[PDB]
Formats: sequence, C-alpha cells, structure tokens
Amino acid sequence: RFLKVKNWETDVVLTDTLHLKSTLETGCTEHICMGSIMLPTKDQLFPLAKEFLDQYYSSIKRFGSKAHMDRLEEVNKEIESTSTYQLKDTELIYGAKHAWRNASRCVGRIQWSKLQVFDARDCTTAHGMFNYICNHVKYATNKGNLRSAITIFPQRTDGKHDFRVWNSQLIRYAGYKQPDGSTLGDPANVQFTEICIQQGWKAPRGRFDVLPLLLQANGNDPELFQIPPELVLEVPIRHPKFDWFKDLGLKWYGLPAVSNMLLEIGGLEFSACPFSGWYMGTEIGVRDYCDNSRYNILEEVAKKMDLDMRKTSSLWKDQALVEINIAVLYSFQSDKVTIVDHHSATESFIKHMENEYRCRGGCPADWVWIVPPMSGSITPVFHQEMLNYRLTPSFEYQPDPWNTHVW
Amino acid sequence: RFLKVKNWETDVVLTDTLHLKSTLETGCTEHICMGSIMLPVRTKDQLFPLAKEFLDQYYSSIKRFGSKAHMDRLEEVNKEIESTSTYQLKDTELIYGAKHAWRNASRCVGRIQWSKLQVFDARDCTTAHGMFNYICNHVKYATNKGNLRSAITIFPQRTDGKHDFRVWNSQLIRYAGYKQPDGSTLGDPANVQFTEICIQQGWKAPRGRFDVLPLLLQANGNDPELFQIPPELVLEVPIRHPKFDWFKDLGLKWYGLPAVSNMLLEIGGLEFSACPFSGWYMGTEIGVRDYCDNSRYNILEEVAKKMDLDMRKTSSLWKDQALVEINIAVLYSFQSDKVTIVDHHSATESFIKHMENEYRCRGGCPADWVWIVPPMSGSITPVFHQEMLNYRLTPSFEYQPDPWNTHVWKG
Ligand code: HEM
Ligand code: HEM
Ligand SMILES: Cc1cc(N)nc(COc2cccc(CNCCc3cccc(F)c3)c2)c1
Ligand SMILES: Cc1cc(N)nc(COc2cccc(CNCCc3cccc(F)c3)c2)c1
Ligand SMILES: C[C@H](O)[C@H](O)[C@H]1CNc2nc(N)[nH]c(=O)c2N1
Ligand SMILES: C[C@H](O)[C@H](O)[C@H]1CNc2nc(N)[nH]c(=O)c2N1
Ligand SMILES: [Zn+2]
Repeated sequence: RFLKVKNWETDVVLTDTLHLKSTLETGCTEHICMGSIMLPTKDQLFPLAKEFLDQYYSSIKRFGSKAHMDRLEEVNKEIESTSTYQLKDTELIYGAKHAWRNASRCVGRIQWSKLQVFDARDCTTAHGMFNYICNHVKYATNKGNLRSAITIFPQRTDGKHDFRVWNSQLIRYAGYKQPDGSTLGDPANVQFTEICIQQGWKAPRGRFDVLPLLLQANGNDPELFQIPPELVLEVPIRHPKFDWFKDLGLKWYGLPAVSNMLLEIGGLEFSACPFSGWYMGTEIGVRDYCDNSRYNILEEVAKKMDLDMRKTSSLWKDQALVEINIAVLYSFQSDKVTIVDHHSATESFIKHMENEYRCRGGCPADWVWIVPPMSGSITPVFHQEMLNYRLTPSFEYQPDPWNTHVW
Repeated sequence: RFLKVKNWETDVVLTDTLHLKSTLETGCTEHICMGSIMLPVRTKDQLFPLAKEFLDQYYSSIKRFGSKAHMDRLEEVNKEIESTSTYQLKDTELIYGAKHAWRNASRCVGRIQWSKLQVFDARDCTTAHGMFNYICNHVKYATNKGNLRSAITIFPQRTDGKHDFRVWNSQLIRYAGYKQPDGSTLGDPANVQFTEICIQQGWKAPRGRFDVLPLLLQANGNDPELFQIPPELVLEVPIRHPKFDWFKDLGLKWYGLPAVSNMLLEIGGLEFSACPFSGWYMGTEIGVRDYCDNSRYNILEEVAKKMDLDMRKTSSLWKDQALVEINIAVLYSFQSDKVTIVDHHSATESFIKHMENEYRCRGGCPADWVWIVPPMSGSITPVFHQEMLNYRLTPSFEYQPDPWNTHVWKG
C-alpha cells in the first residue's frame, strides 16, 4: 500500500504514496496487465466537485478555512439549483495545470506549472473559436520561441451542446488515398482530410498541406477555417552533413498542439481544450518520418547514404533512423524553433519525477510511453521503475466527433 | 471472456482466450499498473491440485485426456504425494514442462524456438562435482562449435527447501567485475558482488577486464564449491567493426553462449531451483546493454571519441550514433566467426509471426511489452506497435533470491 520504485542504474529508491489518491481505474487486474494497450447527473457531480475543491484549497494552504467551506457550500448550492457549476478563474488555471501534471504518458511535465491558460468559456460560435485559436497559435509560437498554452472552450452541458475541435492537432498535414494505390501526404489523416473535402475544403493535394480547422460550437455543425499561413511556423529539414538531405523535400511544423482531448476538472468536462508545447525531436524524426503507417522515408534515406540494404543485420534502418533524427534537431535549432532531444527530455523527467516524489509523494508515469521510441536504454527513463495510475484533474480521450455528431 | 489486441501498424486484431487459464498474479490492480516494475517447502494441500492441473494440461497436449493412462497417472501421483509428500515427473512430463515454461515466458522474444529445446535430465545428480560435469556437457553441447543449440539442464527438485541444488552464478559464463580502491571498476560491474564471493571462497582472480568466472555449485543444500569451466569449452568472439579498423583496438570481446542459471522452473507444483538454460544472443543484449549501459562496460564515450563525433551537446545524437556502430560491430563479429546470433529486426519480426501463430493455435501468447521491445530503435521494430497481454501461465520460470542471502552455511 506504500509502494517503492527503484532506478536500476542509480539504485535511487522512491516511495510512492500519491497512488492512494488514485480515483479512476487502469484496465489492469491481478490476472492480466494491460500496460501496452493504447486505449483501455446531479449525483456524481458534488463528490467530484468536493474532491477537487478540497485539493485546491489544500494547495493554497486554506484547507478547512471559511473561504473553503463557503465555496464548498456555494458550489453545492449551484449544483442542486443549476445541475452544474462554474469554476473560478483561479480554480480553472489550477485544474488545467494539474491535468498536465497528472498526464502519466507525458515526458515533458517538468514544465507543468508554466502553462498559459486562455479562458475561452465566454465563446459562443465557431468563428469565435477560430479567433481564440489563432491567438493561441500566435502566442504559443512566439516567433519560434515556444510557450506552453491551453485554450478552454465552454464546458459540456446536457451533452447535446458540445464544443469540439474536430482536428486531432491544430496544425497537421493532409492525407489523400490515390488510385495510384498509395497514400500522398500524411496517412494518419486520410479520414479527417476526406471529412474536410466533404465539408468543402479545396485540397491542394500536396505532400504537406496544412489542414483547415473544423470547429464545432455549442453542438452546432462544424465549420471550416484556414489558419492564417503567416501563423503556421514550419521548418524545412536539412542535415548538417548530407547536402542531398534537403532534396528529400521534408518539412515539419514547429507547434505541437493536441486538440481532440477532453479535460475533466472537478467533474466538469471541457470537450474542446486544445493545448500546446514544443516538440521532442523523436516525435517527428522517429514516428512522423519513419513509422510504416506515416511518412515512411527510411528506405529513401538509407539509399542516399548507400548503405547495404541487403541484410537487416547491417543495421541500415537504425543508421538511417539516427541521421533523420539528427536532421530534425539540426533544422529546428538552425531556425531557432524550440525543440528538445530525447536525451535532454528524459533527463529532465527524471529530475521532475524526483521533485514530485519528494514534494507530492509520487508521480504517475507510463513507462511504455515515457521511454523514447529510439535509443531506449541509453536514456535514464529506461532504467527507471514507474507506477502508473490515474489522478484527476486529467486529460482523457474522447470519441472522434464525426462518429458521434447528430448532423 | 474474450480480449482483443490491435497492431497499430497493420490493423491486425487478435483475440485472446488463453488468459482465462492463468492462475498466478501480476502485481497490477484496477488502481495501479506495475507493468514496469522489475521484480513484482510446499504442502500436500496445494500440491495435488497443481499436479492435477499440470497433468491435465500434459495429457490434453498428447490427445489422451481422460484416458486410462491419464487417470492412472493422477492416481499414481495422488498416492505418491500422500505417502511421500512430493512426487517425481516422468521424463516426458519433465520435457514437456520445461518446453512450456519457455513457451509461457512472457518477457522472452525468442519463443519462436520454444519447441526445439534439448532437455538434459540431471535429476540423478548428487554432488557439486556431479553438477560440474553436467554443466560442462551442457555447455559443450549447446556451443556446438558456434552453431548454438538451445538446451536446459535440470537438477533435482526442491524437497524441504533445506536441501536445494543451486547454481550461484547468475549465468554459466560471465566476466568478473572487480571494484578498485579508486572507485572505478575493472571488468563487468554487474558481477562485482558475485566475484567477491568467488574470491572469498578461494578463486585466484586473474584480475583482467574479461575473466571468465568460475562456477560456484551447491548440491543437496551443502556449501557451494568452486570449479573452472574448461577454457576450451568457452567460445568467445573478439569484437571488430567492418569499416572501423580502430574498433578491434578497444580490446572488446564477448562469449557466444548466453546461459541463465539462477532461475527456478516450476512444473506441476514442483520446484527445480537449479535449471540452467541457454540459447543464442540477440545482438542488442551485448551491444546495447552489456557494452553501453552506464552501469556495465560503458564504452559509449570511447567509441564516439574515436568516431570523432560532436560530443559537446547531446543533440548531435553522438550517443545514438556510437550505439549503432557498436551494435553493427557485435553482429558483424559473431557472423564472421560463425557463432549464431540474431539481430533485433529479425528477432522481433519472428516473434510477431510466433505470437500470431500462438493466438491461432493456442488462444493467446502472454507478452511483456516493456521487455519484448528492444533497447534500441524501438519504434522501427514491429513489436513496438503491437499491443500485448501480459499474464502468468504455468509451467513457468521464476526469480528466486540470491543463494548468498539465504544459504545456511555449514562450514
Ligand atoms: C512542453 C513540451 C512538451 C513535451 C516535450 C511533451 C512531450 C510529450 C511526449 C513525447 C508525449 C508522448 C506521446 C506521443 O509520443 O505522441 C506526450 C504525451 C502527452 N502530453 Fe506532453 N509534452 C509537452 C507539453 C505538454 C502540454 C503543455 C500538455 C498539456 C497541458 C501535455 C499533455 C500531454 C498528454 C495528455 C499526453 C498523452 C496523451 C495520452 O494520454 O495518450 N504535454 N507529451
Ligand atoms: C533462442 C535464443 C533466445 C533469445 C534470442 C532469447 C531472447 C531473450 C531476450 C532478449 C530476453 C530479454 C531478457 C533481457 O534482455 O535480459 C529473454 C528473456 C527470457 N528468455 Fe529468452 N531467448 C532465447 C532462448 C531462451 C531459452 C532457451 C529460454 C529457456 C528455455 C528462455 C527463457 C527466457 C526467460 C525466462 C526470459 C525472461 C527473464 C525474466 O522474466 O525476467 N529464452 N529472452
Ligand atoms: C502538447 C504536446 C507537446 C509535445 N511535444 N508532444 C505532444 C504529444 O502528445 C499527444 C497527446 C495526445 C495524442 C497524441 C498522438 N499520439 C497517439 C494518440 C492516439 C491514441 C489512440 C489512437 C490513436 F490512433 C492515437 C500525442 C503534445
Ligand atoms: C536463454 C537466453 C537467451 C538469450 N538470448 N538471452 C537470455 C536473457 O534472458 C534472461 C533471463 C533471466 C535473467 C536475465 C538477466 N537479466 C534480467 C534479470 C534481472 C533482474 C533484476 C535486475 C537485473 F539487473 C536483471 C536474462 C536468455
Ligand atoms: C502498442 C503500444 O502501446 C503503442 O505502440 C505505443 C507504445 N509507446 C508509445 N509511446 C509514445 N510516446 N507514443 C506512442 O504513440 C506510443 N505507442
Ligand atoms: C525499470 C525497467 O522495468 C527495467 O529497466 C527493464 C525495462 N526493460 C527491459 N527489457 C529487457 N529486455 N531487459 C531488461 O533488463 C529490461 N529492464
Ligand atoms: Zn498493468
């Protein structure tokens, strides 16, 4: 019930107590571990609300004060009356920061307290969402000097009035299936790209076309907007040694901005809460560029390097993979767009894990996602035992809206 | 119940019913996943159910379930347990049980090979000298001049737990680690503690960077005894790189035969506390872990120096670059000397075929993703994108405490 985690490289042992405050379930049981699975009324609301406010007032050192009891009372009164409630700005900021702090799959949580929170709870239309989002992108991009931020649209009500950003990221490239048989652009995005075409977008049918936004306000049908081109910072990818590399025509965008998740604070559900930081290099180089299901460019690079592709045991893939990742980091650094490498990112998370054990009693972490997708065991997270559990406030997955939308 | 696992690269979806035959526990709950934790006398009472369940599994596999032979064997084991309190496995059951422990080893990426396992029955062994001889024969048979063959040797089972057979070495072949007064380590830092035990017991340590450790063998609960593996029995490979001629001058080598000697083999409630087994290496086990862990040989700096990589910032990926070069060297050397080795691409692709096949013919394949995924280039190997259910089946291999923590010394 009081759990220990060992780091097998440093022998440092930490004691986890925070896990007892765990509320949601994992997918696992005593009989079966589901660690590698990608996706495992008035009644319930007040307990959820109280649980939250209790932690909030405890965090500001006013646990059991009149202000505390007053708010508890106040919120209770509002739920009984309105069947929901509203968070104070302070509570909203705190909630959102803590959903980040609690995301057990995020290697970048050392940063969790520097989140700029944009309260867009007054937004009513999809045009308004477009305005808030452009402001978010522009603030976050900060001419390549990236700052973390989240924009929070209004909370879910009866659930027929949801705000949704239909894009999975604010900034993503299109994907088109061709008669050709193969896929042009980003294969991860074919379906959503078809929804954009079938809502009216005129696709340029390039390899790297920035998707338009599909914004849904107040449960209405979603609308298309294009992010001003001048707000979408992009980096052309060159290698610091291979002159030919830039001839591959690769670019990526600078701003990672997840837009399809659901933020739950104190029982309240914010179904549109796009949030952003800055990239860890491997996210682009390893996954975006080299995944079979993605841009899949390893063969093309190995070829240009003239490696023996005859046998897997020449490790031509591994070699091409590293060079692609050197190129990503190099291109971003050259243009002064913030980026972190996996060595530096994971070292940061180990320091952060340690701060959270000594300051909070632990840190939920999901090893499967924390350990980078290349060079695993030469980063310190690999040797680090982690405990995975769910705390609230949290970010959660929600069904793609096209599967849900009453048209 | 039916459980599904998706492959996110191929969209292949599999269905597992085998997890329903699981008994042992995971250490996870509905509130906490312990999937990345490294290490999460029996009585007549528990014994017969465990025996019966094993023998039902056995008798099904040979299509004799419910036969008279089946029933008489249950009868016979029942009796033996009641009067003698344990029981003896037949050779064929022993063989089946050891194959199955391997098959059920959820952290093993090499299970495609599970049915080709030479079983050596050393249950007539009585002394440490007897153990030595069995182990030498194992090592010589498994090595097979570089054309490695899987094998296991199985010494007598636990009785009162006061008479255990144990191999104190953690692998049969392993390099001495020596702690220096200055605080640095000579040889393999993983094996420092055990090297001290060997020295304390009378080994004359050559004190090099690559000294093959002597065996420390306990028979029948007696104090362990020391023996040297005949050097001519120990196949080693000097490590060179195909383009980098300076690689050989690093002075690296490694042994050909990976042979785990510190696990417990549980079959039908019986506990085989000495059961050394050996296979062949996946390159990354030597090239990533043994050479480049900071707690092991730790040769990354030195390799990247010689390659003259920009070592000022980690974002040049100098570590990653050197790691690949070392791993190429390891595979290249073993291939050049005709010592069996598999690369991590080939190994993980074979496992995915094995795993699918196991889903078709067996109803599942317990797998531990934290362990199956290789320690380099994770995401470009097909296992990375494979969802996997982890659970425990018997027969099984288990950890057991190091014998120096538990042995009652006689003197
Ligand atoms: C500041 C730089 C940041 C870095 C380097 C970073 C890093 C990452 C990485 C590498 C992942 C792995 C998932 C994948 O491979 O796609 C991840 C997951 C995640 N991060 Fe971050 N992160 C950052 C900022 C943020 C921010 C600002 C938030 C939210 C406020 C956030 C919330 C998440 C969540 C919710 C997940 C996982 C979603 C899930 O459960 O599957 N991160 N992060
Ligand atoms: C055929 C060659 C084999 C290869 C390439 C292979 C590969 C591996 C690798 C890479 C691991 C991960 C452990 C680590 O990285 O330290 C492993 C684990 C294991 N393998 Fe194998 N294996 C082979 C044969 C065998 C054999 C013959 C057995 C026994 C019959 C066996 C039983 C195990 C067990 C028990 C584990 C996991 C230890 C644990 O639970 O922590 N393997 N295998
Ligand atoms: C804010 C931020 C910064 C940064 N450097 N990296 C990130 C990456 O975080 C996320 C968060 C949510 C989702 C994703 C995309 N990754 C896989 C999600 C997923 C789940 C289930 C099914 C899928 F097809 C895909 C990535 C986020
Ligand atoms: C038979 C065989 C072939 C092959 N290629 N590789 C192996 C490696 O498998 C094992 C099996 C058991 C133990 C080990 C040693 N490493 C993990 C055990 C362990 C536990 C706790 C802490 C550690 F540092 C190490 C490795 C075994
Ligand atoms: C099957 C497995 O859960 C899946 O491939 C995971 C593994 N680890 C990951 N880790 C990160 N950071 N991102 C991912 O998308 C995945 N995919
Ligand atoms: C803490 C973590 O579980 C530990 O480092 C594990 C991770 N995965 C591993 N995977 C393999 N194959 N071998 C190992 O020793 C480890 N170590
Ligand atoms: Zn689990």
